[PDB]
Amino acid sequence: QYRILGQIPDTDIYCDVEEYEEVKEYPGIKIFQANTSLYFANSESYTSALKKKTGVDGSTNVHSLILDFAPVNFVDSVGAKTLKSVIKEYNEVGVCVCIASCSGPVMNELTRLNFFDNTVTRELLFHSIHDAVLACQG
Ligand code: NA
Ligand SMILES: [Zn+2]
Repeated sequence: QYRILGQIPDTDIYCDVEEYEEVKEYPGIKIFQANTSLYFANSESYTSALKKKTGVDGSTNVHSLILDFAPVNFVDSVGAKTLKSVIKEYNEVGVCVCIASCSGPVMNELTRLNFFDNTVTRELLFHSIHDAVLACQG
């Protein structure tokens, strides 16, 4: 259900770190992946799993979270609420939250839900996990 991703060397391919020893994460960056939806039924699991699987217990030097939305087909009002809080709360404790591969329909659903404001902007969105890493690295 929830996974942390790492890079296959010399590629643009990201796989589960706990299923492929060959992949390596980037220092200070955690890449978190969920499934088809972020909506009312699983937004609580998502935030919980995001805190746990990443280990940002304010106990490590993780400065950036990348959310892999490639699998996400559907978002609803609660899902959007939750995601927005995730971003603002991680921001408050020094963690940049960026989103990879958010499809046009999801972006559209997010905008209808007034997800984007001066704080949460579309500049947090990237075409790929790759582009996101580059950005989070500065
Ligand atoms: Na793989
Ligand atoms: Zn970033």
